[PDB]
This record gives sequence, C-alpha cells and structure tokens, in this order.
Amino acid sequence: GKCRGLRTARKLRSHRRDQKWHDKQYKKAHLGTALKANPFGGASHAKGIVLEKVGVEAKQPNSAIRKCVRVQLIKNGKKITAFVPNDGCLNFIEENDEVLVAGFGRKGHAVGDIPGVRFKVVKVANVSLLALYKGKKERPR
Amino acid sequence: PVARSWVCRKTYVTPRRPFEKSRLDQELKLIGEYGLRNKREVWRVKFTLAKIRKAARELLTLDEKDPRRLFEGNALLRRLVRIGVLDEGKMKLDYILGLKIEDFLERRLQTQVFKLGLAKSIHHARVLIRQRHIRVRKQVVNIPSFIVRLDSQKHIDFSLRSPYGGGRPGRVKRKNAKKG
Amino acid sequence: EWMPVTKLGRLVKDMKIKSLEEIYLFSLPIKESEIIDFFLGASLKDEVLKIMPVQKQTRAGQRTRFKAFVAIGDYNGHVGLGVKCSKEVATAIRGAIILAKLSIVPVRRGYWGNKIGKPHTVPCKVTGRCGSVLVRLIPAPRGTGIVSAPVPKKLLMMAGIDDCYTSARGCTATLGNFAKATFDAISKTYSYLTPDLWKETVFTKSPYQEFTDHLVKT
Amino acid sequence: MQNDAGEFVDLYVPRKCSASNRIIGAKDHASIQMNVAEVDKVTGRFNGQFKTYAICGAIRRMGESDDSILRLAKADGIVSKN
Amino acid sequence: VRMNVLADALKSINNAEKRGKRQVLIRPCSKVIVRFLTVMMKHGYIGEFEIIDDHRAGKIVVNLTGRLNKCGVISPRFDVQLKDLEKWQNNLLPSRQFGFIVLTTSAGIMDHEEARRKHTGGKILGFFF
Amino acid sequence: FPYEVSDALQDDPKGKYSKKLLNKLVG
RNA sequence: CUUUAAAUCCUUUAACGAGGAUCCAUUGGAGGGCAAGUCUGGUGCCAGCAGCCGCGGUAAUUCCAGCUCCAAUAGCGUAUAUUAAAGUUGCUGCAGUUAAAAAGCUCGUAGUUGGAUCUUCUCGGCCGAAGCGUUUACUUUGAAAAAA
Repeated sequence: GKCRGLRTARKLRSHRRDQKWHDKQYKKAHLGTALKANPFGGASHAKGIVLEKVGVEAKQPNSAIRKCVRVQLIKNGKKITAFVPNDGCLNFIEENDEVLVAGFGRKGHAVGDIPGVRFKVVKVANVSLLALYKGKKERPR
Repeated sequence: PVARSWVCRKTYVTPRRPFEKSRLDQELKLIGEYGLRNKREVWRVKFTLAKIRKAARELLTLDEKDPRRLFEGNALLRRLVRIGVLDEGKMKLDYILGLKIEDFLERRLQTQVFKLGLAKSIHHARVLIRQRHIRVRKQVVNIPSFIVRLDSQKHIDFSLRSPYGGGRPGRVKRKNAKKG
Repeated sequence: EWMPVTKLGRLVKDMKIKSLEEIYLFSLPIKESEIIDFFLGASLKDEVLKIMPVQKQTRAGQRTRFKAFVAIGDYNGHVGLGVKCSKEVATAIRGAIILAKLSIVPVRRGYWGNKIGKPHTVPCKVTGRCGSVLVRLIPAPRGTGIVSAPVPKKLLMMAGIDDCYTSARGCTATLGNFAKATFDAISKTYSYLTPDLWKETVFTKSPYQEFTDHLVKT
Repeated sequence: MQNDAGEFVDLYVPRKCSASNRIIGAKDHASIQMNVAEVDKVTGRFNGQFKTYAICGAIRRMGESDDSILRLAKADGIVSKN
Repeated sequence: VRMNVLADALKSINNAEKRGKRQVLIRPCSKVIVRFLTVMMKHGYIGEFEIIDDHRAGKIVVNLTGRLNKCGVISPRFDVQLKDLEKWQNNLLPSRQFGFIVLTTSAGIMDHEEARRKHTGGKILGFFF
Repeated sequence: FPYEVSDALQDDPKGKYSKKLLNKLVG
C-alpha cells in the first residue's frame, strides 16, 4: 500500500517523479531523444527538395500503390518519404523542386495502410497541392 | 511599451460534443423562436447564464450572514432584476439557478421590438433594428442583441428620422414617387 | 383483453390496489406487465438503448441472435431496464419492452441545497455496479442538467432526474453493463437510509391480507 | 421527506426491517411480512389483532430470521420469558 | 502493530453495523474514541454505550441502532481551516443534507457544523453518515 | 416498429452496412 | 463638416446606390465513431479514400464527379506543441494470484509511523491597569504586503 503520513511529502513526490519516467508519452516528451530523432526538429512543417518519386505498396489487406516522394529537408539535410495525398497530384510534383511537407496526423507514426510513411506533401513549388488539385492555381510556367 | 490595452475576453464556448441531435435540435429551436443569426449567439447567451450560475453557486457556498456573500449576492440579484430576467420578488440566490436561457433571450432588442407591436416578425424586428429604425428612449439603437433594462422597456419608439416614425420617405419611396 | 394469472394481478384488475407504490411497499414481484400498463401506462415511454448481435458457433456456422436493451420509464420517478435476446429484432424489442416494464422501480429524488420547490436531484451520492462498470450519481445544483454519458443520461432523464453529476469507471463501452449499473444506482436511491427516514415504520395491511376476504367468497 | 414548505414529496416511505432497522428494497423478494395472531388473555383465541414483523431477505439468507423473529415476539410479549 | 486506535474503533463499528449486530465491542478505549462516540450519539447515530473499566485500558460496548451507513477515519489528521472545510464536506459526505465530519479543534471534538458555528478550524478525525 | 432495416440487418448482421443499420435501429 | 500637428478611420449630413436585390459564402463532410443519400454516372483491390475500424477485386452508402443533404459560418480545414478527457502517473484517486507487476529469504541504519493515561508582584489611576510572569505544531485574529 501507499504511504500516507503527514511527513511523507518527499517520498510521494520523489516516487511520482521516478514513476513518471515509466510513462511512454512523458519519457518521449522529456528525455529528449525523440526530438533529436525527429527529422522536423520539433517543427510542425518543413521544406525539402524532391529527390525522386517512389511507389509504396499498401499493407497486407489493402492492395494499392501510394505515390510518395523522397524529400531531402533543407533545415537538417535528412531524407524522408512524404505522401502525395490526392489522385493525380504526383503529376504536379517534379524532380528537384521545393516542397513543403507536414506530418501525417499521428505525431510521428505511420498512418493507414502506408508503411513507414509519416509525412504528407502540403505545398509544391510555393503553390499548395489543394490549389493545383482544384484548379484554383496553376504550377508556375 | 504602449498605451494600448489588451484585456479581451471571448464571450462564448463551443459545446464539447459537436454533433448530438438533442443539442442541435434545441439550439436550432432557439434560433428559430428568437431569430438569431447563428449558433454562436445561443452559445454566447449560454455562456452568460453559465457565468451567472457559477457566481451564484460560489455565493451560495458561503454563510448566510457573510458580508461578501451578502454584498455580491445583492449586487447580482439587483442586476438580474434590472434587466427583467428575475422577478421583483424572487430576490434570493437560489432562484438564480432556476433561470434558463429563455429568460435572457427574451430581453433582447429584437425580442422586445417584436413583442411591443413594432415589428411583424422577429426577423422583421432584426432587420428594423439593423437599419436604424428603432430607438430606445432617445438613442438610435442599432445592435439587435441590446439587452434592454426594465426601466428602458417603456421607451422603445420608432425613431424620429425613420420613415416609419420620422416621416421622411426612404430611398425607394422617394425614387418611386419622383417618377409619378 | 387481460386475464390475470397471479393473485396480485387479479387484485390489480379488481381495482383493489390504490397505487403502484403500495405494491412496491411490500416488494412483491411483478410478473405481469399489464400491471405496469394499468398503473403508469398513460405516461410510460420506452427507448431502445441498443441492439447487438450475439453469435453462437455451431457445426454449420454461426447462429446469430439479437439482444435488445430497452429503457422504459415515466419522467416522474419510475424507470426500468429490460434486456431480451431473441432470434428476430422485432420480438427481441417487444420482449425487452415487456421486461423493462416488469423491472420498473421507484426513484427517490432530493435537493442539492435548499429544499425549495420539488425534488430535482438524487437524495444522496449513490453508486451502481455491473461487471467492472462503476456508476456514481452525485447530487447537483438545480438547473445544471445531467452531466453524464449519453446512455446514463437517457436512463437518468427517463427516471425524472434533471440535475445530476455522474462518474463512470471501467469498460463503459459495453452499453449493457453501463446501463445496468446506472439502473442499479437509480434503484439504490430508495434503499439508502437517510435521517429523515429514521421515523419508525407504521405497518399497514398487505394487499393480500386486506383483500383475502374478497377471494374467500370467490 | 419534507421540503422547506413541509409537504411530503417522496413517492412513498419504504418499510424497515424489524431486526436491523434497514430499508427493505422494493425489489427485495426474499423479504417477508409476518403477522402473528394476538390471542386474548383468558380464553386463548384469535381476537382479530396481530403483530406485524417485516424481515429483510439479507437476514433470512444468513439464517438469523428465526432468531430475530423470536426476539421481536419476546419483546412484544408474544413469547413467554424463559 | 496497532496505531490510531480510533481507526480500529471506527472499523469495528462499521463492520458490526454492516453485519447487523446490535452491540459492538471496542478495545482499547480512549478520550478521542469516547468523544467521537459522543458526537455520534448526540446526532442519534449509535445510542448509548458503556465503558468497561479495566485497570489497564477501557473497553467500550456500543449499542447499535441501525442508522449508520458508514463511519470512517481520516489518516493522517490533516489540518482543516474553515475555508477548506467545504472541500472536505464535498469529498467525504454523501449529501449536504446529512452526514458529518468530525474535527478536533481547540474547543473540543465536534462536528463540522459546530466548528463552523464556533468559527474554528482543526484537524480532521473522521466522518460518519 | 420499422421492419425494413430489421430485415436488412438480419440478412447480414456483420456486413458492410451492419453499423448503419444497427445505429438506425437505436433510438 | 467633424476628427487630428496635417491626415486617415469611426460618427454626422447630404447625392446616387437592390429582384437572379449577379450587390451571386465559404470550408469540410455524407458507413460507424459523428450531423447528413445502400440516388445517378465512371472506375473495377486500379486510381484513390481512410486519424481508427475499414471501403475499392464490373449493382462502391466510403474513391472520381453530378444532384441532394448538414456542421460551423466570414469563417473553416490541416500539421505540430500542449491541457481536459487520463481514476491510461492515481495526494484526492490506480494497480501488483492468473491481464504488466511482491525483492529468494531474513536482519538492519537513515526515512515514515507509533498503545492507554494527567479538571497585575516597586500592588495597581469617581472604590484605584495583568495585555504568555514553561515551549512548538495546529487553528482563529491582527499588521505588513506594487500596479496591471
């Protein structure tokens, strides 16, 4: 059982401090290795240069090809794989152009049937993918 | 350093559950009866009532003969009576918690214009207020969410410059009559 | 038409029982839903809390029956909960409504603070348990509504409660256990001894004893 | 029971166990209400009066219903002082 | 070993009340236990009790009218100011219409209502409802 | 009682439309 | 005009200014969670959707579009950090037989916890003062304590 004495504040506080390190979220947030391993460096978004276009096959139950891009970030020179969301949006991305990529929505975890992909392309060549998809804007000529 | 002030307060709260049928039905019913623009007006009045209720609960947790309880409760009760939300005789802190958002939505300038025979419908009342046809006592009031006080109820005229009260024909009437 | 098969039902159809609380007073079992129809049928409302398919593995395949959780009650302090498993949804819901009728219990209502007006909240903190589901009901100030999950909110609203604080612990995802724990917490409202109930019991004649002479000749 | 005005607002006042002073629940089907026939002093006949004892099912389930009813009857004068 | 004899007394009373016993034997007695029992009795929860005087430490036989839902101790005896009393009432008491919190204050051992009436905080001993 | 959704559910209690039919049956 | 060093912007007074009042509201979504279509056309485990479960293999309610609807609304979606939800860090308030879990066992210091018991004095400014002349915790009061 837990100690409940009027002079046990030190024991309770120290035990809580020690036992918080056994929490996955707390340890990831405070021990400071996830941030150093994070290619974004804690940023919400990042900018990179599209190195090549790849097709990642879906998982076991789903059969499809996800058109992703190998992107080399400018801030730290790390190579990541970023998902180009909609259909025919890979036709807007070319070789060697700037691309703004965000997370995939699970704080660094793979999303859906795409294996090992945690980033999605948000903007290409300073014009958003949504604008190109809906025709609101066109890629610079 | 600047002489400017930054104290700014959000007047509403969004509900915890976005899509629940009961809450959506009640909010749309309130909008329908009182002719409100959107859901944020309902949320604003609900926030006002919630703050009032929180104050009432705080005061009710104190002793009956507590100077802070007495002073703050008398102030709150007088304020709620002055805007006509509370009855003149229901001047206890327990009757605060028994109030509803209806008691506050009934005191808007839209509702009072519609219920004083000044407008055909509540949406007509809002259109009248937003177009400077309505005045209170002497000031031309233009904001439909104006919560009229109890002594301000008896003076809601039809302005002195509006076509309905001031007699100067409006743009449409003038243009139509000038070609006839 | 309704022909009672039990002594209590015959007494009820004989207009010899003045109220359902008189039947509750002696804790007599109710086995004819027609009694509840007789006493509160004009005010009872039922609500299908859930339909769930339950499968039994067999040689040929999976035999699927349907379990209906139905909460009934009038919004004046009587509520019941009934669960019925049957081959088809319609008869499962019918049986669940009947069972909810048979399980209707009185609900005691109280005051959080001052006792002005009519009772609005639970008389005291009560708690129901059902297979790891813990449901605590706490008196709440007048006009605060029911602060609860949708399922206990339905059960509490149907019981005549309009101000209540709630706490739930365990696998509340399982709607059946959540509903049963809420029903148990509601049912415990009249089983909690309170200083105003310290007055000595003044016993009254049982429905059967008072009206035995009625069927002594019959 | 009573509100501020004093009117009784509860649906009903429940029965209490004669042996434990506990409320008998409305769905407690094991509970009993025994009537013990009062007997006139000199003849020994059932004169129409009786003593009522309500016993909760919890007491019956543990076997103390008999001892409790005997104690209640002894305290009522139904059972001679042995 | 045995510490906080008030805890043992209250636990024995609670166990006997749940079991439906009409009398409960408490040992050892103490001034705190007797004061707590008197606070209980003044509110009609336990009724009369008798202190068997041994020449080492008393025992107490408490008659148990069935009126007690729960009697409990608070350990450690936290200091309770008058402004902090309402939080303890909310945490421990089943309702605001009944139930008591017992405090040892400089004016004696008393319920929370009496301590609030005499404008004195103290250390929380326990509760009963 | 509505029978159309009940039959649609009873045909396949765990099909593609099972969740919607069960949700429609609740209320 | 008014404002204000000049301006501007509000406010005020004029003139013109609305019928598709074209003076044309958007952002997300429509299987469930969670509000709202197993309508129509196309695609056919492809392209894609999908936070999760899942949808797509030639009648797809889930993709691409048309129509319809509904959520908020001059705002809405997304990424990330953080808070509540989390009684999933538990002092309030979690757990430890089998789900993760009690040291192989005992001794032992610091730590933590600890049985009953104790009902003014040098006299003094319309008769002329005791207000700790053995200690802490605790509780209550008072003083002192920036504004925002």
